[PDB]
Amino acid sequence: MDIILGIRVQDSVILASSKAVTRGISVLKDSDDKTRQLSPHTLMSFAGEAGDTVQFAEYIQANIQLYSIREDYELSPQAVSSFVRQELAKSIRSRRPYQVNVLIGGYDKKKNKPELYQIDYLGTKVELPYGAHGYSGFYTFSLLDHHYRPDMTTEEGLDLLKLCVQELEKRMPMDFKGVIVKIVDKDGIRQVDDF
Amino acid sequence: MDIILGIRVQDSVILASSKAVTRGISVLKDSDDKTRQLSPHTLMSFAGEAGDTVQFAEYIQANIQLYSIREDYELSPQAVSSFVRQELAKSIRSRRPYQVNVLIGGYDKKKNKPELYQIDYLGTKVELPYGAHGYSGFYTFSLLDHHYRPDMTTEEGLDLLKLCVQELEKRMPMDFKGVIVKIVDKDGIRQVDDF
Amino acid sequence: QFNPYGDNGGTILGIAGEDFAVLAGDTRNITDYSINSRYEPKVFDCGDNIVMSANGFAADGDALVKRFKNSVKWYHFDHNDKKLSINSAARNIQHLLYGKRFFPYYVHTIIAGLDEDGKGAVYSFDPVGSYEREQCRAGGAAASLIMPFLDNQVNFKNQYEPGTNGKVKKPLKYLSVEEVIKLVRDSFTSATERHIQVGDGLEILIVTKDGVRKEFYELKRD
Amino acid sequence: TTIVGVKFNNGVVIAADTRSTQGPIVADKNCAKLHRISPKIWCAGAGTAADTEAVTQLIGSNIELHSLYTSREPRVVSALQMLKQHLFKYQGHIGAYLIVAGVDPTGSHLFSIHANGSTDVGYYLSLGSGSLAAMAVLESHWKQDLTKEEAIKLASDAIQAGIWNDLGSGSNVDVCVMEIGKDAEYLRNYLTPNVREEKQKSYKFPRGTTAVLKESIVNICDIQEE
Amino acid sequence: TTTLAFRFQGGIIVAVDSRATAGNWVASQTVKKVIEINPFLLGTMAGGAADCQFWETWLGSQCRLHELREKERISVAAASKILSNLVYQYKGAGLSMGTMICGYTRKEGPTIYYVDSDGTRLKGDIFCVGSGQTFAYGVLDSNYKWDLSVEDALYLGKRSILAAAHRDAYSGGSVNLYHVTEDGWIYHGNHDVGELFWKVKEEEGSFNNVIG
Amino acid sequence: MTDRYSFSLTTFSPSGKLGQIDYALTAVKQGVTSLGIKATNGVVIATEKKSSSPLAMSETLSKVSLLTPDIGAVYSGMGPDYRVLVDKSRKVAHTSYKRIYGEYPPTKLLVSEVAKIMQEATQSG
Amino acid sequence: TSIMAVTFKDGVILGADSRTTTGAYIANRVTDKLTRVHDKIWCCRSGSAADTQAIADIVQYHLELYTSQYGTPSTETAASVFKELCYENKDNLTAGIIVAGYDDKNKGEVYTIPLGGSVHKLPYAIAGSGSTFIYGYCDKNFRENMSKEETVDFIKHSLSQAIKWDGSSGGVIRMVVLTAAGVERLIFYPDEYEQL
Amino acid sequence: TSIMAVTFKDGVILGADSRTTTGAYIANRVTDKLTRVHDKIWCCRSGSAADTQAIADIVQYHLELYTSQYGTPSTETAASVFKELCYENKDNLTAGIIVAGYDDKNKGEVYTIPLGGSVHKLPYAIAGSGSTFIYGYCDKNFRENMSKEETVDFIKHSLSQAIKWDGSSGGVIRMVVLTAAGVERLIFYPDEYEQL
Amino acid sequence: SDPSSINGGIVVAMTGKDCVAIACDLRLGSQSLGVSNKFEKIFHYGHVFLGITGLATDVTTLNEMFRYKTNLYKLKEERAIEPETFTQLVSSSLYERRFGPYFVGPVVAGINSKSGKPFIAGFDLIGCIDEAKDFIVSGTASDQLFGMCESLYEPNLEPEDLFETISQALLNAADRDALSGWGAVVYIIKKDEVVKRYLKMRQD
Amino acid sequence: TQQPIVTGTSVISMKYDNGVIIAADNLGSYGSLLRFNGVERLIPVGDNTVVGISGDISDMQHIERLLKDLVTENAYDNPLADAEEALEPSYIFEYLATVMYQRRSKMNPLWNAIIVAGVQSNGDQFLRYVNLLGVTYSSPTLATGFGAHMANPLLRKVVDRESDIPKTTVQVAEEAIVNAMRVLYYRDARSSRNFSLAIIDKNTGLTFKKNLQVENMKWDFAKDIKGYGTQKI
Ligand SMILES: [Cl-]
Ligand SMILES: [Cl-]
Ligand SMILES: [Mg+2]
Ligand SMILES: [Mg+2]
Ligand SMILES: [Mg+2]
Ligand SMILES: [Mg+2]
Ligand SMILES: [Mg+2]
Repeated sequence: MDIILGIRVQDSVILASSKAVTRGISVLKDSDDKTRQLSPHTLMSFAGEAGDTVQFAEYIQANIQLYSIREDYELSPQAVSSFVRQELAKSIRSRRPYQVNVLIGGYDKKKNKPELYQIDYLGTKVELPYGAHGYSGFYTFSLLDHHYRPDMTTEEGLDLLKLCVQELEKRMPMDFKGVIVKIVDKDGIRQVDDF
Repeated sequence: MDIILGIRVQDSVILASSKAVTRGISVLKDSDDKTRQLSPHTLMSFAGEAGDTVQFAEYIQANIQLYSIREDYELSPQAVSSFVRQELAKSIRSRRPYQVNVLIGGYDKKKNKPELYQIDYLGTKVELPYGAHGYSGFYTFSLLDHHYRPDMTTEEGLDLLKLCVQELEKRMPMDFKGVIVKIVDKDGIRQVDDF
Repeated sequence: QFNPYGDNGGTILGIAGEDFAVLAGDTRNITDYSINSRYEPKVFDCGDNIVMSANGFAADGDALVKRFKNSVKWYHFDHNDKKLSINSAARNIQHLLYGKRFFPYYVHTIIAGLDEDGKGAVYSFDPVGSYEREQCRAGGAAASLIMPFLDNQVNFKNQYEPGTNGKVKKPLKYLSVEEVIKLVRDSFTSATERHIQVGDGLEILIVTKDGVRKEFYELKRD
Repeated sequence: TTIVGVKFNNGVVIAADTRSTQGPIVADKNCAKLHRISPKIWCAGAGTAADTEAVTQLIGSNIELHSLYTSREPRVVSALQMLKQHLFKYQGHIGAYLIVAGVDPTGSHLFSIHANGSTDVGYYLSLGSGSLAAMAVLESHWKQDLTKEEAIKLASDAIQAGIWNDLGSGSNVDVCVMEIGKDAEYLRNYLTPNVREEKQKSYKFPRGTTAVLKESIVNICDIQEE
Repeated sequence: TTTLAFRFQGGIIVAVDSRATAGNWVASQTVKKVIEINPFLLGTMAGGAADCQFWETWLGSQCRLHELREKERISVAAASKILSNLVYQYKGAGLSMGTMICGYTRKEGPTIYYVDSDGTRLKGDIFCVGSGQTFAYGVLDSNYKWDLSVEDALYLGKRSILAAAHRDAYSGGSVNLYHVTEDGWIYHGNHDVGELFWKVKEEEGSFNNVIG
Repeated sequence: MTDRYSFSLTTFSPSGKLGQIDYALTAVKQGVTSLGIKATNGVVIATEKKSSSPLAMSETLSKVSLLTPDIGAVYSGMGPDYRVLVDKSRKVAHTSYKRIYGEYPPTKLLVSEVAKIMQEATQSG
Repeated sequence: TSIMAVTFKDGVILGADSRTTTGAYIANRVTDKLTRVHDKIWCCRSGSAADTQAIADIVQYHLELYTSQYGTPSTETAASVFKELCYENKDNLTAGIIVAGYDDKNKGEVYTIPLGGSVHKLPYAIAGSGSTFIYGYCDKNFRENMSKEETVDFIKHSLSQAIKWDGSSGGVIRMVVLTAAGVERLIFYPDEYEQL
Repeated sequence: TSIMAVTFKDGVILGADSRTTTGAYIANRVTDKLTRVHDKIWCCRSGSAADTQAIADIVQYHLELYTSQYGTPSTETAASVFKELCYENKDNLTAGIIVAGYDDKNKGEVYTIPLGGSVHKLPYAIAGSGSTFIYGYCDKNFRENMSKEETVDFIKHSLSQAIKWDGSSGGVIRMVVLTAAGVERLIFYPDEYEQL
Repeated sequence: SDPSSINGGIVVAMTGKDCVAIACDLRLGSQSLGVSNKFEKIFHYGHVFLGITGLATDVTTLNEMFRYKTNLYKLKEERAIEPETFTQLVSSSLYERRFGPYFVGPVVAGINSKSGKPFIAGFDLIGCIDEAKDFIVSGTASDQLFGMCESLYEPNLEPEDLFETISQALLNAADRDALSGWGAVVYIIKKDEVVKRYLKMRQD
Repeated sequence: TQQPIVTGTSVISMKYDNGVIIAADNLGSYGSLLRFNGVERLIPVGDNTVVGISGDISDMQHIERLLKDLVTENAYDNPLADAEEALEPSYIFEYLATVMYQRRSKMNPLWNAIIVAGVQSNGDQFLRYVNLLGVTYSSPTLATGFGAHMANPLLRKVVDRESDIPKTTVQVAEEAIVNAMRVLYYRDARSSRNFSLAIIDKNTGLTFKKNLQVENMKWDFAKDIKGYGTQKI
């Protein structure tokens, strides 16, 4: 799919993902949720080739849920992101690689810290204060570089995110039909239903 | 450029043309007027390859203005559309053809009739009650086929045009930044400044 | 580079009547501008009152017919000599064809017979196994010359009753086996005139409750 | 297409089938492939049909003017030289493959010419998709000192071999006989071995079968007086 | 090719055209583009005819095995996912499929899944697939409401295919209508486009551009 | 070299006469008599073969010439001028007509083409 | 094609097969590949038939106009005219020509003009697809100042072998003898040369 | 490469040049192309050096194991083993091999295995790029039941001409004589064969 | 991509007893998209009728070109051009663009005003004349038309019988072609009256 | 997938009243080089069948070994190997046709065109064709390669349809075959003068003729042919 953004603030991680699904000529859907909850305090958004995105995401979700049941324990965001990176790094030298880029937003309950990981389809992982995939970073990073502070509140993060989406809506040629925004913090994952 | 629409109603011709100019990655402008007045009662909208569109349109405008001065007389919409078709039919077998598609909306003062001509870059001319170029017709023609009447008022034509633009904004992947709408009737050419 | 496919020309035609069915095909086999044979049978009795033709690349055509005939034999072995119904044969042929979905039988298949109510039946297949029961179907080289004529003369398309001027359609009255054979012969005579790959001979297999009968007619040899 | 040329005692004969095709479809069933360059110089064409016609008519036109200029009856070698130099200049893009035959004050002649502009002399020649079928017959039955009747028979048999065996050829045999000291005799549809049999059914419709929306008279006359 | 399916108060309307073409040649005007997976589930044909026929019949067999094993009707979610997981295994091999898996169960209500040969599986309210999809969307989008009656919804599906059949060169022949209820689908007949067009033109006043 | 006579050699005199045309007509007047008569079912054209010498073979000098199979021409005046006009007339019957319409020109139109050639020698440089 | 020209005591002899192929089809089995450009200047043609005919016709025209102005041209002059056409139009021609002629001052001379348009004066020359198979034989068997009968045998035997191995060569062996006595044409049929 | 094998009265002789090229560079000017697969069964190798060495090594292994079990193999058997490798692996091999051997029952025998992997038993065989130039010469000069000295001269003269015209051939002419008397190696240097 | 099947359309001509008929569909398209249902492909210059299938810009250009040429013809000849003469003019005009041709399939129909003889002719895009006695076909459904005409046609049909034959030939051919249809016109031509009839047909 | 290297040209054949005739020349070409001059391309199987093969010679030699093995195998535990359970032409063909189609289906064809000619147990004539694609067909006359274009037209003038077969004697049939071989020698650049011919008759059995030559050739007319147009000398 198209635009996926992430921003790690003081106490939470915020993931914004576009709602459009376009199959060539027509926009088939304008309410698509490009995300999966891997564990109560870990969320993964995704974009890439059709079919492979959801297939990969649900495969990861199934594996993390299996780990959670076996050990009666939630893996740290770092551990989950390492597992995901290895799957993609394995995939890139497969017969047919997963063409999927992901952002992993998690709240580490042990360290009491939000964490944002950016991983592309090659298995390139980086921990960032804010990230994106595709062309999304080209339009938004100059705004994030200017305004971002590590001590921002969740509300300030959402306001900076709105400015980023506004710049995307102005200068991007494609109509991505707005974004679904989700917040990951100590209490878990919730969706901002008005954005 | 992208979307250009035309509809001939009872007493006028209405041309709607998108405002976006996109150079690959960025939308450079969102207020572009893709039209030229050829004579007081004849308007031409255009879309196609960058540079060639405006170059062709202004070349036609210069020629029709020259004819008007020489003869102290305004050519009929039919005569203008025939002149334009020949230029494009000549162009298609040139070293480097004009990649330009046009709609010609005119009010014939002799016959007291509005007239809409659709001409593509090959020099394919057709007179129509309503027309389009590119993918615009794929989204809008089913609506026009249903609602169009030859005795429609200008206001009803604008309302049917709004429904067409709404369907384009819903199902088209590209953000064309709305349309500029112009009306051609017995009193000449005017722009609808709120659409 | 080795091309595993070829084109042996040929044209086939299946028409379903009220209590009969015909499957016809020309007997000419060709490559490029040469004639391989003026009489190479293309429509086959496969047992159980089913007739079959796989037109196009003759090697794939022969292979498919052979494998279907074999499927009929084993259907009898495995299911207490039960008669293979035309609908069951059609579904079976889909699986034979789709089994080579990624290296297809380069043929257009038509089978004909009677359904379980005794009514005439024709089934038509594409190279990879999509199929449908049809009333009328031409296949192969001159299919585009024959089908419009059949639309007009079998289904009475674009024909209206005189005096009504387009208000009342010509009623779709049932055709006899003699009437169908006339239209088949005229279809192939016309196709022979305008298509270079059609000619030499016409062999028609007629299926009724009494069994399978054959009829042969000469076509122009130029 | 099958075209042949055969030399005989006192002249030359050319022949051709009458089928023209686009791809596998027969466009015309009674095509005329024997073209007149001048009264006693005729040729048959294979390849691109417009090119064989156009190149014939151009050289035929220039041959006529040359004949008037020189006060002499045209020669086959002149037609040959003008044809080949024209075709060579266009490097095979004019797809005309011709068998050129005729009689003139010098005698009787038979040449073939290919689209690139290469020429051939011979007593018997064949061109087109059915040329191998025709040449098989010619190589089996040709001999020196053929009579007029024998040459016509051989030529038409060679065309028949093409008609029956080559899918690119069919319908009828056209013949043109050019004898020294005589008018060239063009025998259109010399053989007709492919008449269609009577159809099983008449397809004449009842009047009023077709649905009509509008009727009107078309004015084909000029603007009228009064 | 034009196929559509939309959810509404009374269930699901499925409407398709009947034309199959090979290049400019019209191979058939009588193609069955709705595939009766079982008495409760429908699938639409677009892309590859064989791929859709074969794998959606196969789907019917899997659905039958599921309900024999689990003693319960398969969900539309589960049924659509069996098909999407299957075609995803073949991804890259060249399958061509664009289908709507339509059903109406107790736990889900009326449900439509767009399933596609590159592995896409989308739940939605309105889907339209084929060469004439854009024309049908126009009529659908401007007239669709959740509170349509079964009668009006059936007509809307019919009228949307007609719009596509008229403008799209590769759509036409006849219109097939289905209405999917919780107790199963109900067939609502074959409608020749030639006769339908004139009938709709006169009764509706539409298509004034066309002389009749 | 180059033809540097790009100006008209025939011009209007004060009295409105085109001298060179008048003088050309004087040359025609000196020429041997030729005539034409039209009948209901044919036309005849005739002239005298004024042989310049008895040693000359006057059958090799054609004063009456075929232009097309259905059109013939005869002249009075300068023989060499006639001969080149016949060559041009025969060619123009093909280039400007037969190669376009696949048939020979009607008499009046071939006459028109010949007339045009003669008009141009009256105005060209 | 198998062609060759051989100088000998009394002048020069040109030799050639008669097979012209379009792929594996023999379009003409009785071709005359020995071409007259002047009374006692001939050539053997190989490569594109259209090209070599076009070239030869132009050369014949040039030497005819030369003769009207300056009298009989030398064989060297004829070779030079061939070379000029082949070299200047090398991009658009596929022609391999052997030029052979008889002067009274120079006697028998042979020039070969291969694909590039270079000129090479030689005692004898071989060319065409069939020539590859007789390089060994011709080198071993050629002598200078042979008699007419010896040279006819040398060419007959050489082209016999070229025809035997090369599918593109065959038919009759044609020869043209150029001496002070005049121009003589010879022909040898398969039943003669196949038993050699 | 220029290679040949010729049967004669007392057995068979194999002949070869010694030039191995990489493009226009002579990578080895003293190559030994006559290879022993059994005591009195040898072969001449042409094509890919890697391929023909690999094949010959496998054949030598096969005939060694054959000999341990069944005694001395025939020349036909050796040719069959060569053919089996060349035919079954035709897609991945570029090899043209001439097999020559001496039995006491069969005497001298020559088999040629061209690119496709077909087998042809012949009185004599020629192969390699240089062979094209001596088809005419060899056909004219070969006789059956020649003496040892005549066969050495025939091969020496033949390969001399092949070397003269083929740039890919050159160096020394190597020969191996196979008779009842045993195995004899011969070598002939440029100063000897160039003056022939 | 193929210029002769971008816009679509068909023309068919037939001879009858002392009459000729020429007919065409009305569709103009941009591949799959139907653009116009009023694009007539038959024109006339005096009493000579010309149908043109193929690339629509060339159809229009050639009509204008032949109007141009027949108008000058008439001024100079002082008479209307005949079908036989016009056929040669079409051939000449097409072949002059031998290596940059108009992508069209023209069809001539008419009656010679002096002899009264019915005449029809067809051309390929490069000027080759097909002068059939029976019928001429052209367009994206030419195969279908060949099939219809070959079975439906019989010689010496009366004007009102010929109308039914040519109409049914066109209609059923067009219904088996995606790029043809959207209406149809039939001209029935006699020595001094011509009748034009628009046919009712399916609009998909 | 490969390319043919050493190749054989046309195989021609026809039916006559009491049996079949088949013929093929003795050349093994190497492109345009006429490399091998003693190649037998007609291979008899028993006394009732002759298999004629064109195309790749290495594949021909492989097929020859398959047929040799087929005879050996048929004789195993078969007391009637020389009587009722001998190999029929139809058994031999069907086996080859199976192999050919299987090989093309693995994208590794035997690069050949094959004609199986023979006489069945009941005296019926057998003549059928199979090639590298596995395509099969039967006709009163059959020919491969150039023979298909030049021999068939001539042979079809003798037997044009099924009803002409009983009217055609072995003398007329052989004459037609021999003439066709001459025509092919005139016109096929990959043909040779030397050929083999086999007759399988229901009365006189298998007659295999080796070392035949094309004779009665017309070449004399070549002496009068000069230049390519205008040349007189
Ligand atoms: Cl050289
Ligand atoms: Cl070899
Ligand atoms: Mg035919
Ligand atoms: Mg060239
Ligand atoms: Mg449509
Ligand atoms: Mg040879
Ligand atoms: Mg249609």
